[PDB]
Amino acid sequence: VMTISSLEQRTLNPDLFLYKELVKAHLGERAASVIGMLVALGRLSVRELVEKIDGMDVDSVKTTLVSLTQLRCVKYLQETAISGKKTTYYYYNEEGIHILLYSGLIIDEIITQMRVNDEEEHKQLVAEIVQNVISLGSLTVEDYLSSVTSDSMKYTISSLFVQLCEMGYLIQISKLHYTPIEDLWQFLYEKHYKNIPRNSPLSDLKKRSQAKMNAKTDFAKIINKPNELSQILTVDPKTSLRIVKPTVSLTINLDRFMKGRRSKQLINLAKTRVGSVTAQVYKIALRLTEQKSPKIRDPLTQTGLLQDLEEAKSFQDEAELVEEKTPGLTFNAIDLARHLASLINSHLKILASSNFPFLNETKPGVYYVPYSKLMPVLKSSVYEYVIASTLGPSAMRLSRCIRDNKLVSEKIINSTALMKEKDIRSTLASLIRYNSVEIQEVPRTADRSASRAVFLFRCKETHSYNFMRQNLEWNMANLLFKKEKLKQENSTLLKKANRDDLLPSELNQLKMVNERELNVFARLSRLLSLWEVFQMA
Amino acid sequence: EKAIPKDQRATTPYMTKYERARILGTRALQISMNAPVFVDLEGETDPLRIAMKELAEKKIPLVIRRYLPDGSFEDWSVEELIV
Amino acid sequence: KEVVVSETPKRIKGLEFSALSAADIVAQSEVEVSTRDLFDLEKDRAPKANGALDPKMGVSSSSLECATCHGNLASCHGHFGHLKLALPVFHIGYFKATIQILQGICKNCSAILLSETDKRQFLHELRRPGVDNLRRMGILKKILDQCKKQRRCLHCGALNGVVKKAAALKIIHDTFRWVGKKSAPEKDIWVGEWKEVLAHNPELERYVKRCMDDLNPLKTLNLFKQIKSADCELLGIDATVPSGRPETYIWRYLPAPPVCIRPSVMMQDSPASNEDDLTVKLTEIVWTSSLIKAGLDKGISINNMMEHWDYLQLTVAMYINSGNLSGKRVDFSGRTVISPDPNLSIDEVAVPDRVAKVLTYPEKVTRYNRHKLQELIVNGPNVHPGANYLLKRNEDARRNLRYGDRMKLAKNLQIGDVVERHLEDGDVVLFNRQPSLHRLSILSHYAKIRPWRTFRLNECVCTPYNADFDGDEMNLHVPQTEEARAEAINLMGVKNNLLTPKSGEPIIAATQDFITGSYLISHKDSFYDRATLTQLLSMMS
Amino acid sequence: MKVLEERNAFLSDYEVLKFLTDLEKKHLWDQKSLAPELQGITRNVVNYLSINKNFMSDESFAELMTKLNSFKLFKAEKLQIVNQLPANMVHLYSIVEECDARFDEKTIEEMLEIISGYA
Amino acid sequence: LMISSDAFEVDVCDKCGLMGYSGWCTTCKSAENIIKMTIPYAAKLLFQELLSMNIAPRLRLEDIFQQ
Amino acid sequence: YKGEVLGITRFGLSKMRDSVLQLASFEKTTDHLFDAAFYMKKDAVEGVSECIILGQTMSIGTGSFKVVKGTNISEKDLVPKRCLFESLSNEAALKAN
Amino acid sequence: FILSKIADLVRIPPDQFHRDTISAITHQLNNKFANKIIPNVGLCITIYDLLTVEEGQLKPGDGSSYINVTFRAVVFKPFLGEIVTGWISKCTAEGIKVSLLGIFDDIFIPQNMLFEGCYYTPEESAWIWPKLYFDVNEKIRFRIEREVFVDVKPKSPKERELEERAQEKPPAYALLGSCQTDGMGLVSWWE
Amino acid sequence: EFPSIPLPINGPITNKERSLAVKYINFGKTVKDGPFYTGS
Ligand SMILES: [Mg+2]
Ligand SMILES: [Zn+2]
Ligand SMILES: [Zn+2]
Ligand SMILES: [Zn+2]
Repeated sequence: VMTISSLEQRTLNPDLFLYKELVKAHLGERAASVIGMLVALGRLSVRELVEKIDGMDVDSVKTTLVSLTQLRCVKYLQETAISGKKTTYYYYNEEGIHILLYSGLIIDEIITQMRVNDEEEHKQLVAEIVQNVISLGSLTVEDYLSSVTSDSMKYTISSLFVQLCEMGYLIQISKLHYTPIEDLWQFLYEKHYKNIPRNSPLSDLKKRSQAKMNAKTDFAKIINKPNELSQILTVDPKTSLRIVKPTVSLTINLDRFMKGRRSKQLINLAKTRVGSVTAQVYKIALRLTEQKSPKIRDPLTQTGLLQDLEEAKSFQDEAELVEEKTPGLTFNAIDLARHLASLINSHLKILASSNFPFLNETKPGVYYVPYSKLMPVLKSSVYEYVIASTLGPSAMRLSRCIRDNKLVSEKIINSTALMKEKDIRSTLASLIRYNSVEIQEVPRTADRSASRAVFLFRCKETHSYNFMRQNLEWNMANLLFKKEKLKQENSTLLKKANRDDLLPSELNQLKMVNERELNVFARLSRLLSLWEVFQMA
Repeated sequence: EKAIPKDQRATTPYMTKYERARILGTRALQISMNAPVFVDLEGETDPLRIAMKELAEKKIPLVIRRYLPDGSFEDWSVEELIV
Repeated sequence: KEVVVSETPKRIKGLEFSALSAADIVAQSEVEVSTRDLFDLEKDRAPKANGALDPKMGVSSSSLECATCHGNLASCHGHFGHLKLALPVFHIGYFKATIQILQGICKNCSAILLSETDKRQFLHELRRPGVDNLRRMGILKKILDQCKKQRRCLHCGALNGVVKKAAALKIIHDTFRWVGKKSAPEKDIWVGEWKEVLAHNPELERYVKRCMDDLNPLKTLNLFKQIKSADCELLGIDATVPSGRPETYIWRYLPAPPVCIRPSVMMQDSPASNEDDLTVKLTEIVWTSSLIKAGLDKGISINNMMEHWDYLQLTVAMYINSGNLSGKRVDFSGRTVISPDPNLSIDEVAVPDRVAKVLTYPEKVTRYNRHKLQELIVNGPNVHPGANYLLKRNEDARRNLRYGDRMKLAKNLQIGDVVERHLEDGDVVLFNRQPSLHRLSILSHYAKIRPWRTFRLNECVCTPYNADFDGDEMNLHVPQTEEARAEAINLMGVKNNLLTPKSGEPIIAATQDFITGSYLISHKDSFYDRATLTQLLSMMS
Repeated sequence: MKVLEERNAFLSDYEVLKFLTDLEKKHLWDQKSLAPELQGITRNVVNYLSINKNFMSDESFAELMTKLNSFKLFKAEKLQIVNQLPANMVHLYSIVEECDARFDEKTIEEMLEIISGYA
Repeated sequence: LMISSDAFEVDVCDKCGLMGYSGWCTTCKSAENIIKMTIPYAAKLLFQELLSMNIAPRLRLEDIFQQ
Repeated sequence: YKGEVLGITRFGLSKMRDSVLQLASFEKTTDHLFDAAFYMKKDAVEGVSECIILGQTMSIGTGSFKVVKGTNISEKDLVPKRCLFESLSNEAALKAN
Repeated sequence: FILSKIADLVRIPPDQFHRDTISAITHQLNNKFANKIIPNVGLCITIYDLLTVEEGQLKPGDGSSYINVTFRAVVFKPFLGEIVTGWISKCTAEGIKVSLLGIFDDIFIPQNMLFEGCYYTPEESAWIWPKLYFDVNEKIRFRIEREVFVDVKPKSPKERELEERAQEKPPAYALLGSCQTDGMGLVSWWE
Repeated sequence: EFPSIPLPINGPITNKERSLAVKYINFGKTVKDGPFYTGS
C-alpha cells in the first residue's frame, strides 16, 4: 500500500519503456501505442497492428506510420511468399529513436565545430536549419527557402550549407536506411548463390567460401555510398560560386556523429596520464581525424554471423588492416597536427609511451591511434569509476583485484590491503547483485551441496557491461516519465500562457517548476554522456 | 447473429423432450410469480400441474430460439411445434 | 439529487491465466509481515498483532473484528499479505519452464540463439487461426530441439552447451561436452586460468576437476531481465500484457494467504490456541529471511550464507508442495433404510411423516394458493399439513412459525411472501443410492406421507437401483425451485425412463415374486370360477 | 445508460406544456382530482411554465410561427424569442444578437408591436 | 450444486478482473468497474488457492443480453 | 479424431481440452496449473465441467437453446409521433443565408 | 428542454403481463428516469415515445422479461440560457443563488463578472445603487455562462467509517452565469 | 522512503549549461507544434 516510491513500473517494462517514453513526449499518444507493439512483438503488418491495438483502425494506423517514417522511426521491408501476395512489413528503428533521444546534443556539437567566424552566424543560420532537419526529417533546399520573403541574404545559408556537408553530418536521404540490416544481407546472400550453375561439390558446399566472400565485396559499396560522395559534392557551375546540388533532399547521419561523440570520452581518458596542453594537442590531432575513422560496429557482423570461428577471427584481423591502410588518416605527421616543431613531437612521443592503448603502433615515426585495441580499456576505465563514485573506493579496489588475477580464491583478498571478514565479505554481497562477482562453487560431494564446497570468484565480462547498460537505460526511462507526470499540473498553466505572448503564489508555482523542469534535462545530458560508452564496442 | 426467416427454417418441426421440460418449467416459474393464466382451471395448486394443462391446450405465449453453432436464430414458435 | 443507477446481467466468458508480477502482489496486499514472526503475545488476551496473522488480514475468531471490512468470521472474504524476500529465490513449480526457457537462450548475450529465417518460419507457423494445445506444444518442441542442436550463437562470439539439472534444485550448465580442437578464444583463457589457479596453490583444486559452473538464481534473474519483449512468443510467454514476463516466475515477493484459508482448528476453547502448519512454515520463512538480511547488514564468516539460502530455497519449495472423492454438501436431504411396498405406484416413494416435516419446500403465494397457505400457516409446524418458516415480501426476516406470531400472521399474507411448507402428497422428489453406477441410479418420484420411519418403495423399480434390500440405505433430495422440479419429473422421472440406454432393453419391469405369481395363474391346470375370478379382478385394481 | 444522439430535436416550451397537459389525462387529473413519485415534477412544471401567461394559444402559436418567416435569423434565437418577449421597446437591447448592427429602431418597434398585440 | 449447496455473492471487476470485498478492487483503487454477481464458494476457495501461489486466474465478463 | 491414436491416461487428456479446471480433477496435480499459467492459455469457458465450477449453465442437454417471450407489438404503435415540431424551424433558417 | 434518444434494457416482472407492452415499458422507464440526474446529459423529466423494441429475452434464474428499448427522453438542459424566470434561493457573503422552482435549486452566480457598481454588506440586507433594488421574493432574470459536470466518484470502504462517526457535494448538473446587460436583472425594471 | 544509502552522486545542482536544456525544450515544443502530432 501507499505506492509513492514508483514501484509499479519495476517488473513490467525494461528496454521498451524508454522507447515508449521518448515518443510519448514527442509524437502524441497514438505513436506510443504502435511503437509499444513493434518492440513487444517483432515484425507485423498493417492489419496485424489493427487486430492487436484494439482501439485503432486502418485509418488510424496508416496515419501514424507516415509520421514515424518521416522521423525514420520505422523500417520498411516489402517481401512476398513463394505463391505470391506481396505485402508490406515494418520493423522498429532504434536510430530514429536515438535521434529523438539526443536532439539538442546534436546541436551542441554542430555549433562548436566551425572556425574563426564565431558568434555572428551560429544563432539563426545553422541553428535554425539543423533543428528543422532533426524535427521535420528529410528536407530539401527549395522547400525551405520559400519560407523567407525577399531573400537578399540568400547565399549566406549556402556557405554554411556547403561547409557542413563537407566534413560529415548532412547526407543523401534514406534510400538504404529504411531497409533493415538482416534482409540487406539475406537478399544478398541468395542473389549471388542462385546464379552459380551446377558444378563439382568439393566437400559438398564450397560456395560458403566463394559466394559469401562475393557478398562481402558488395557489402563494401553499400555502406560507402551514404558517406562522403562526389555526386552531391564538388559541383562547379560556369562563372559562378561553388555550390552543392540543391534539388534532392538531404538528412543527417548518425554514423559520423557517434564517432565524433567518442572523442569526448577519449579526451576524458586524456585527462588521465597527461596534463592539459598535451591533452589539447592530442585533442586537435584527434579532431583532425574524425570523419574518416572506422565507425562503431558495421552491419557486416551485426547480424547474419552464425559464429564461424575462422571468419570471426579474421574479421578483427582485417579491421587492423583497415586501420593500417587508410587514405590519409595514418598520416599524423608534424605538418598535419600543428597547423589545423620538436616540442610537439616530444609530447607525441609521450603519447606513444603513455601506455594506455592510444597513439601506439609506430614503426617509421608517423603515428596512429589504435581504435580497436582501446575499447576494452575505454569500457573498463569508466566502469571502475562508477562503483568508486557510487558504492565505494574499497569496492573498487576489490573489483579491480578480482581482475588483477583470474579467479581469485577465498583467502587471497584478505592477504591484500585489508584484514579479513570485516567488509571484504560484506561488499561482495553488495556486488553479486550487480553481475560483477559471478560466484562459482565446486564441491567434493556427490549432490553439489554448499557446506562441503569452495567458492571461486571470477569476474566474467559482458555481464557487468550489459547490466549497467540496462540500468542506465532504465534510469533514463525513469527520468522522462516523472517529467511528463509533473506536466499534468501545468495543463491549466502553460496552455493558458499563450494569450499574453500578478498573483505572487504563481511565482512559487510557475517560475518554481521551470528550474525543476530544467534540472532533469541538465542531468539527462550527463546520463547520456555516461551511457554511450557501453554501445561503442 | 443473423436471424433465419420463417420460410428458410431447416431444423426439425417436432418438439424435443429437452425443450418440452424447459418451456414447462419456465411457464411454471412465471405462474408462481403471479402471472395471468389462459386456461379454464379447476381449483388447485402446484403451477407445474396447471402448466401441463396449458401445454396440452397449446396456449403458452413463448417461442423457442434454437441456436446453430455460428448464430442462426431460427424463431420456432411454440404453437408450431407438435408432439 | 441522485443519479441513474444502471446494472446489467453479466456472466463469465473466460479465464486468462497468468502469473503475478512484483507489483501485482504488493498491489492486492494489505500489510507486509514487516520482518516479524513472534505473533506479539502480550498479557491481555494472548492476542494477534502487526507483523503476523493480524486483523488487517482475515479473522478466525468470534471476537476480534477485521476492521478493514467490519465483519465477523462469516462476513470476511479474506485479505492477502505480501512478503519480501532477500536474495530472490528459484521457483519449484516453474522448474521445467525455467529449464525450457534457459535451453533456448544464449547465456552471454541473453538472446535467442536461433537464426533469422528459421525464426521467421516458426513465427509464421505459430500464428495460424486454428491452433490447438497439442499443435502448439508440438511447434514449441520443434523449436526447442532445433535450438538445442545449435552450438554457436549469432549476436556474440560465445560458445553454448547443454543446461540440465544436477545429477536439490540446482541448475547446471555444460559449456564443453566434447574434446574438439576448434580455435575458440574462450577455452585458452579457461585453461590458462585453471593452470594459474593450480600453480598458485595446489591445495584447493587438486582433488577433482570438471564438476561444472554454477547457476545462481540471482544470476539467471538478471539473465531473464535482459532478453527482449519480442522473443517471448518463441518461449511460450504471450507478453503483450505487462502482467506476466519471463522473469516474473522467480520468487521475489510471496503472497501470504488470508486467515480464512488457514483457520484455527476447533480442537480448542482452551487458551493459547493452535494454528495450522502453513502459518508455521511462513513464520520460518520470515525467520530465515531475517537471518539473510542480518548477513547482508554486516559481513559474516563462512559459507553459511549460501547454505542458509539453499535451505530457504528448500523451505519455499516445501511450502507449496506436499483425490476425486465425494465433496459437495447439499441442503434438504435425508438418508434412510428401504422397505418393500407393492401397494404403491411405480412413480411413487412413500416418505414418513418424521422426515417430511423438516424437509420443506419454498412456495410463493399467488392468486391460486392463498386459500390453502392460510390454513397451512394456521396448522403450524407440528401438525403435518403445515409450515416451518416464512419469508416476507420486503424481507423483514425469516419468520419461523414457532415463537409467537399466531393465526393473525396468516391473515395478512402479502402476495410476494414465501412460505416453507412441509413435504406433502404429490411433491416431486429425487431418490438415490450411493454406489451410483449408471443413469438409472438416480430417478425421481412422487411423495406419499405414511407411518413407520422408512423409505419404502415398489419392487418393479428396485432393479435399476440394484436393491437387494437386507438393511440398505438410500438418499433422498428435494428440489428447491420451480424450474429444477419440472426437470426431475419430465425427462428424469420413472415413467419416462422405462428403458436402459445401454441397449434399449427394459431394465425396470416385473421382478422375482411377480414372475412366480404369474406362472401359477397362467399355468394350464388353473380353472377359475366367479367365486374366485371376481375376487382376482378386484384384487388387482 | 448509452446515448445515441445528444443534440436531437430542439423543442419549444409550449410543446412540453401541451405534452404534460395531455400526460395527466391518461390517468386521474391534477386540478380536477385535487379536491407514484413522478407526478411531483408533472404538477410542478405545468405550474411553473404557466407563470408568464398570466395577466386558444395552439393555433395562435401556429400563426405566430408562420408570422416569424418575415426576416431571417439563426437557429436558436427564434425559439428564444418565441418563448419570451413581453414586448416593450427595450427588450431587443438585451435579447437579439449583435444588438446595434443590422436593425433600425422602427423595424424592431413594429415587430415588438406585433408581439405585444399577440400576447 | 450451486444454489442449495454453496451459494455465495461476490464482486469482480471488469478491468484486471480479480475480486475484492463489496465496494473496492484493492488493485484498481478507483473502483468503479465493480460488478456484483453470484458464484459457488468452492470456486472462491479455488481462486484464492491459485492466487496464494503465483497463478492469476482472471475472470473475464460479458453481459448475457446483447441481441 | 486428432490424427493419431492417443487414449485416456496421464499424458492422454491433453487432446483438445484447454479446460485447466477440468484437467485439475486428475491425479498427479501441481503440474498442469503451472504450464497453463506459463504458456498463458486463453481458456474460454464452454465445457460442462468448468460451468459447474463457475456456476454457469451447461451448453448441452436442456441449456442448448433459449426461450424468449414475444412482445406481440406492431409497427403502428412504434411510430415517431410528431405535431408542429420542426415544421417551420427548419424553414426559417435557409431564407437567403 | 431537449429531446435526447438513448437506449437501455429494462425488466418487466411476470405480474405485469396483464397490461400491454407499451404501458408496461413506459411504467418501468419512469422508475429509473425520474428526478435521477443523468451523468453529463442533464436531467430527464418524462418519456416521450419509444421505437425499435426487440423480443423479450429471459435468463432462467429470474423468469421476468428483459426488453432492450430505444426511447426519446425529455431532458432539461439549456445550452446557453438567454433568460431564466426563476427567483431566489439564499444570500450569503458570496454571489446570489436562485431557484428555477419546481424541479431543482442549483443555479449560482459568483460575483466576478457581474455589475461592478454593486456590493454586498454583511448586515444580511443587500442594497445596491449604480434607482430601485433587486432583493428577495422576485423573479431574477439572467444569463447562463459556464456549465461543468462533476462526477459521482466513489469512496473507500475503510474511509466510510470516518464519514459515519462525525457526519456536502453538489450534483452533476451545475449551472452558472453573469449579469452585465443593462436592464437585465428584474422583470419590472422595464414596462 | 525505504532507501537512504551512500551517495548516488553525479547528481549535483550547479547546471552551468542552462541554454542546453532550453534547446531541448525548444526542440520539444517545435515537435509538439508540428504538422503531424498523432495525439490522443
Ligand atoms: Mg444388500
Ligand atoms: Zn476481513
Ligand atoms: Zn549470445
Ligand atoms: Zn481490477
